[PDB]
Amino acid sequence: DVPENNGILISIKEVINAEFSRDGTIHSSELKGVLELRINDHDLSHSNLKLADSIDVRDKSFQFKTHPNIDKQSFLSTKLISLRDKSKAFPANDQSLGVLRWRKVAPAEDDSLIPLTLTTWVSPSESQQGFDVIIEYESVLETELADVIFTIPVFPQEPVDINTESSTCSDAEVVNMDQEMGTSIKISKIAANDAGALAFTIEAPYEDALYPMTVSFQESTRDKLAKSFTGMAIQSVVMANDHDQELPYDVITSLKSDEYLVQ
Ligand SMILES: [Ca+2]
Repeated sequence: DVPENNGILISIKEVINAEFSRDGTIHSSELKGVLELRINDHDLSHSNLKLADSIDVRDKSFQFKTHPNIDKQSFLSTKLISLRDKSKAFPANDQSLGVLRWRKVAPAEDDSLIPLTLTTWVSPSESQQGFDVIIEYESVLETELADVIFTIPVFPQEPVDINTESSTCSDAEVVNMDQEMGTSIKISKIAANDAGALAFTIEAPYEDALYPMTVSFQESTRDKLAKSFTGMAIQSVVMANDHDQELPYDVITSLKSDEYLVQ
C-alpha cells in the first residue's frame, strides 16, 4: 500500500476528529497534520522546500512544530523548510521523514475543520422492534469521497432494512454485524460539495442505544497543485544553494477521519 516515488515525494497527511450532537451542532473538532518527505536519489538530497506563500506560518492556532534539525528561523521568516546545518543533506534512502507537524483545535460551533457535516433524525418504526433512522450528511470537499462507512453500535437479530427510496446512494449495503463493533453500513460515493442522506430501519432497545454513531472516510490526490483541507501546500522544491534552481517532485495530499462521530 506504499505509493511510488520517482525521486522526491512529498506527503501531506491530515487527520480529522469531530463530535456532533444528534441535532447536528458541532461540539468539538481537532485536526492533526504532518508533512513527510521521501527522497530516493542523491542528486536531490541537497534541497529545500518552499511552502505556498498562501500559508501563514505564524498562525498560533496551527501550533506548527518543525523537526529539531530543521531551521526554525528560515521556516518562520521565509516559509522555507531546510536543515540548520547547511553542509548536510536529507536522507536519500526513500524513507519518510516528518519535517513539520501541526495541530488545530476548534471549539464548539466552529465548523472550519469540518469536511463532512452530520445530523440524525430518529423515530420509532412500524416494521421492526426499533427505529427508523436518517443520517443527513453534506460534504464541502472539492473531491468526492468513496466507500464511506457509518457504524451504529448495536447488534440486531432481524437484519437491517435499508430504505432505498428515502436514501441518496440507493445501493448502500451493510458490510458488518459483529457484536464487538456493531452494525456498519457502506456508501459508494459522496459527491463533492453535495448533500445526501442515508435512511434505514434497525432493531434496538431504546434511542440512546444507537449512539454514538461513527463515520469513517478517507481521501487522497496526487495532483502537484493539490492543497490540503487546511490550505497546506508546496510552492516549489529547490536546490539548497541556487534558490532559483527548481527541482522535480510529486505530492500526495491525504485526509483520513479518526474519531468522527455523532453522540
Ligand atoms: Ca509552483
